[PDB]
Amino acid sequence: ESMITSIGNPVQVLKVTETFGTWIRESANKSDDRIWVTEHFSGIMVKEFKDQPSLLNGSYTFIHLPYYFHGCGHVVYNNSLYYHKGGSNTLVRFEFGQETSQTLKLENALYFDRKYLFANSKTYFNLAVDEKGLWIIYASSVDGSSILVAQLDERTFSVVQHVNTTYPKSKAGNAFIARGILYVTDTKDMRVTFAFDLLGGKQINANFDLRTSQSVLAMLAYNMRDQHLYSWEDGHLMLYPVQFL
Ligand SMILES: *[C@@H]1O[C@H](CO)[C@@H](O)[C@H](O)[C@H]1NC(C)=O
Ligand SMILES: *[C@@H]1O[C@H](CO)[C@@H](O)[C@H](O)[C@H]1NC(C)=O
Ligand SMILES: *[C@@H]1O[C@H](CO)[C@@H](O)[C@H](O)[C@H]1NC(C)=O
Ligand SMILES: [Ca+2]
Ligand SMILES: [Ca+2]
Ligand code: NA
Ligand code: NA
Ligand code: NA
Ligand code: NA
Repeated sequence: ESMITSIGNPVQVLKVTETFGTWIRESANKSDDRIWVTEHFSGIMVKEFKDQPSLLNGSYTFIHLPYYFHGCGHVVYNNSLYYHKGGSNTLVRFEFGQETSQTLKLENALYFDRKYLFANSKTYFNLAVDEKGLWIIYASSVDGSSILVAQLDERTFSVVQHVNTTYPKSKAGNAFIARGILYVTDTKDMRVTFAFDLLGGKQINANFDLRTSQSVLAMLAYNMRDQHLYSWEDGHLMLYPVQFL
């Protein structure tokens, strides 16, 4: 029903020295100013910034996680961080307020040995939230290739539908999900060249430009709160507008 037709010019919010990382805002209807950051491909700490002025000021508080993260594909939904427990096929839900956590295993997902979903960012699992669901993008350990998406029930942190896109990870740079549609970039992370209607179970044509920069892309995520794409590009924290049709 609602497909992206183009991506606007990016805004640079901050530049830092860490080539790879993520920056994340709350996605739910909450009026939350906080920004969460991780750096590098593994660790057990998150930097919490009160708001965007604090981000620009370098003023944060460390959050110690219950399990090490891997990668740059985490997401925040309803005051919980959803992330990949490094070296396992386990995803973690960590509630920021109560500091409790729950775990979910995806048994037929690649998760080690550099058999990545997105090689460009060493991503095994890309967690995402949009208007239509809470999602995990991953790659099949049955065939070593196919991009799969799990639809979760947020109330039980469990999978309710497994979607096989049939698209080979070798052709994917990165991806995001918006209004129920998976969008996958080319291997250079410059254009979106594949899309899939997740709940309808079918591929849909998509071919549109994403960005002109060639800097390495660590993270790419749609936030339904503001309908922007958030990215981390060679240490540059960027936001892009998106145009729907
Ligand atoms: C922003 O950074 C400057 C540089 O040290 C500092 O003086 C100022 O207090 C910071 N703003 C805060 C902490 O709100
Ligand atoms: C969010 O979390 C709160 C507290 O854990 C809970 O009451 C609520 O049902 C959750 N979901 C939404 C959509 O707020
Ligand atoms: C997904 O589809 C591919 C291509 O048809 C197939 O090889 C694979 O077994 C399917 N399921 C999984 C979990 O990969
Ligand atoms: Ca491989
Ligand atoms: Ca190859
Ligand atoms: Na930082
Ligand atoms: Na381009
Ligand atoms: Na690139
Ligand atoms: Na992504």
